[PDB]
Amino acid sequence: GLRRAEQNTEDGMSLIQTAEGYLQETHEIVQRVRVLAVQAANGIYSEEDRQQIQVEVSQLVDEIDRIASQAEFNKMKLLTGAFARLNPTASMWFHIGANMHQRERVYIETMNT
Amino acid sequence: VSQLVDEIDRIASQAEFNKMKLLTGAFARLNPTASMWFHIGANMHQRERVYIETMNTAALGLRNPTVLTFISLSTAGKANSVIGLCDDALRVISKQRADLGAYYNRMEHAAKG
Repeated sequence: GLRRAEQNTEDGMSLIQTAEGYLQETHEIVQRVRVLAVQAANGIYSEEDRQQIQVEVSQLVDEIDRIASQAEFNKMKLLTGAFARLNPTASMWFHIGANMHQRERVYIETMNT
Repeated sequence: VSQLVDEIDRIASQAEFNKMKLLTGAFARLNPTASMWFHIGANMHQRERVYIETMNTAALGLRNPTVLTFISLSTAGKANSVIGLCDDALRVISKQRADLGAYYNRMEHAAKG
């Protein structure tokens, strides 16, 4: 059980390590919107140019949604809000012990736009 | 101008990727003859669609979509009128390249996660 408890603990971290890997791509997108918002906020552009800026954001706005819906570890949805705290549709418990209740619970909030 | 306009038409009809035309209007949104989806997931419905508008002299407004007459600079008065159309035409190409690059960044991020 302790040998079993150890093997689960690595698997628990692998799930945790992956969701943070998906959040890495999400964070780089939001900054890219942020810098484009600075250029878009300058006063020397017209409606046409800022619309071209809005073109790239809408592609990026959807790409954040794509990561949120398609983020999976072992066929499990992670960033869609299942493992949240307020209204959870599932509970994630990592069993790091050799006995009945030797487990700890994990929370992941919604990560869509 | 005829030599220039002719080359624009040769561009759209001969622009190919993997023996598939792109600029002809095959993958547009309104009335497409085909849809372009990129498979970017580990599951079935993890895919995204690409829209490429038509980019010939007809779709740019520099050619009549019905009679197929293109712009003429033979008269000074008409030249002042072609200027407004080139403003109209370049906005569409600028709109489309901003479209593709928005997708291009979307894919470049997608590979990272």
